[PDB]
Amino acid sequence: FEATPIVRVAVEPKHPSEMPQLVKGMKLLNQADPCVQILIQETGEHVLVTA
Amino acid sequence: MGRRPARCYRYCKNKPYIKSRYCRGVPDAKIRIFDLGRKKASTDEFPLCVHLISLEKEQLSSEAIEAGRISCNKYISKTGGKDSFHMRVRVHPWHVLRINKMLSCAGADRLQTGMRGAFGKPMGTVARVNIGQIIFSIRTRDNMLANVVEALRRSSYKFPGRQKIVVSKKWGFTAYNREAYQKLKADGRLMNDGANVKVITNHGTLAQYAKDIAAAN
Amino acid sequence: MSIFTPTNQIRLTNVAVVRMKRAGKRFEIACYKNKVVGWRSGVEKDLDEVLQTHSVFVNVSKGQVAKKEDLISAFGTDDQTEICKQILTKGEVQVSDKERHTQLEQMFRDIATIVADKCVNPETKRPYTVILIERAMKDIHYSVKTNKSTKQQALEVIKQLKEKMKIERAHMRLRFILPVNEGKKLKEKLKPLIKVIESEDYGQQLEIVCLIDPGCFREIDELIKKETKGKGSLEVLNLKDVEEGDEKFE
Amino acid sequence: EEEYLHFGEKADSENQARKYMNAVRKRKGLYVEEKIVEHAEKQRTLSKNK
RNA sequence: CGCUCAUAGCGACGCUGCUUUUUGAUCCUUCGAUGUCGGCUCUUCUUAUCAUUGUGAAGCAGAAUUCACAAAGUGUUGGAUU
RNA sequence: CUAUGACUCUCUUAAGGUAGCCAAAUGCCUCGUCAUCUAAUUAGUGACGCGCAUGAAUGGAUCAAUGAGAUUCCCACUGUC
RNA sequence: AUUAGCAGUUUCGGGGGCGUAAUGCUCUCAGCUGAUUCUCAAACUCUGAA
Repeated sequence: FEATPIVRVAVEPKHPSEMPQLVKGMKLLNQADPCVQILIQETGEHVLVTA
Repeated sequence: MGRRPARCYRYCKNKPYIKSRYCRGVPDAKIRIFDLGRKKASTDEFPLCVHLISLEKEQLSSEAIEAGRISCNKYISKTGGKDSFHMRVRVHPWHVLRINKMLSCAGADRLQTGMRGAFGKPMGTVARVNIGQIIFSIRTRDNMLANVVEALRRSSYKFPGRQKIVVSKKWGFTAYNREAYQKLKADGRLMNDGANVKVITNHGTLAQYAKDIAAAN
Repeated sequence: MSIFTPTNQIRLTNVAVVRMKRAGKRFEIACYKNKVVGWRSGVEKDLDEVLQTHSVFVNVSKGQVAKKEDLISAFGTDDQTEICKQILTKGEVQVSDKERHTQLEQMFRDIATIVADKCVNPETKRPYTVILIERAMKDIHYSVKTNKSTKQQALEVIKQLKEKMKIERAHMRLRFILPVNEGKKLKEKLKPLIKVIESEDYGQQLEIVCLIDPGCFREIDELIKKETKGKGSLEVLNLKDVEEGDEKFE
Repeated sequence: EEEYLHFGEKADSENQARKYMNAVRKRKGLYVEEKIVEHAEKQRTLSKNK
């Protein structure tokens, strides 16, 4: 389940060296909390999405 | 001039300079506009005129004048509208102010800051007015008096010193009083001019005349 | 004697000094530090605002006012306002520290921006982000230089960033048309040395090649060609932001 | 701003509506802002009335 | 502007003052010689009051902040660098 | 576009700064930019260098020893607490 | 030096409404002309001061 308006947000690295960690983390989240655009993109490198 | 404080010039002194082939280096006047409201208004509809006068003899800065006009042009709208105010201001700024600059100095001096070659360069355009000389002037309908006096009042704050407000006894931008204005209509001597009245008068500048009554009529 | 009855003093300026050496003669002027920049940024605020004084000096630090002969000779005119204006436009300008910093800041942004134009492409909808690069630059530490151009600086510093590590930029297709005889020769040398794609040798229909560069390394790919065979039949140049047909490289 | 001075609301500008469309383009984005090339420019070389 | 709402708090263009703690302008005083800049020391005074005493406003609920009166009674620091 | 300028045009006067070196006892801006040293450094040192105005016996760069020379930090030092 | 509208023009300037569109009229706005209006111009002054 994604939202009907397709609500997006610009998730960014706080530190540049933490970028990889951030990337990893989204994937991890995906299993626990359902649905994020970490791969297969319509807008940007990665964006968090919800219902 | 907004650089200086205008204390510097609010006393009418020094014989008066001008723009010319002699004073070329002037800035441009602040007010280049003397047109507030409905200029295309007939003389036979706005029978009131109010005036604002400088109580004191003094200079009257261009900037100040400009400021004043938007106490009678914001306040044009909230009260009445464009169909009440007709303003020609009734003073301009021909006179100029010089500035012998010593701003150069902020730590030391070159000595040219001193009074050698003292004479200042043009900087600040300004008006000169006696006590009678009129400074604002709204020709208007006679259902608008307190809603135009308060424009004038507002303006007065933005002039140096003392400023008197008044209402005349005429149809405004005319010599002739309200008593002698009705004559014109009655005697068939009213001649319209979209703003002014020419007022038909018999005279002789010819050889044998009779068109001097039959011209404008 | 000095010690007894005033021991005397020296005095320092706090006004910008715009200087230009014309005909081996230094002319200078009296302006302020945070106006002289603003003039050149298209903030026309009266010339009389930017000038503290309208005169020209041989040295405005001490206060030696400049000479008519010197002026006319060096400018082709003795009128001073115009000369002052010219000086303001042309000559070196002293600035404050804050002002200086602003320029540096701007440069910093610029060098990130130039990197962002063409970035890493998994598809063609990923990074192209200025911010990350900037952050990286900040966190690696390198001297940002006003004498150095922005592009050059970027080129210099991307290498450094590479071994952080962080992969950056994407290549494009600068396309060519070689001759029949020399094209083959070129191919023989350019295949293992650099990346070459869409190669199709023919006897009648010439040879097409596509040398791989980002635009910022187009001297190295062409030099070899020049050495070997000279210029091609046609030489295609594309923009340094996108490759005309969407980037897919790196 | 001349147009605005005639006055019939403020639109096709910075607005209440542009709050929603201010900079939502960039969630990092496809590009820095917008990269596009065109060959519709130059009306004389194309020889068009369109 | 402060959602709204001119003056809670600010305040445009504009206008009037005070101050002598800035720097110029001036050259009256001194070139029969007022020892020039800072720091230490030490008192005194001014208030244009940062704190505290007492008061009143606030977009002052509490918290903290902001604004103002009386008031100069008591405080008003330790260091790097220069 | 290069950092820079080998280069090509051109002018001035014969040439137009090579090796090196550097905010130097030489950098106005200037408390330059970066790193370090310090809780904090207009100071110090090491980097950067279109250098207001470095540079080769007007000697350039290096440097052991030497120094009632000049500066920084640390340790012994605490009434120079 | 410089403010305002007015009128008379438009085979001369421009764009609209009126038969497609104009300068054919009528408009705001250019130019020119006529009568009126604002401030009069130390180096302007028909007049002219003790």
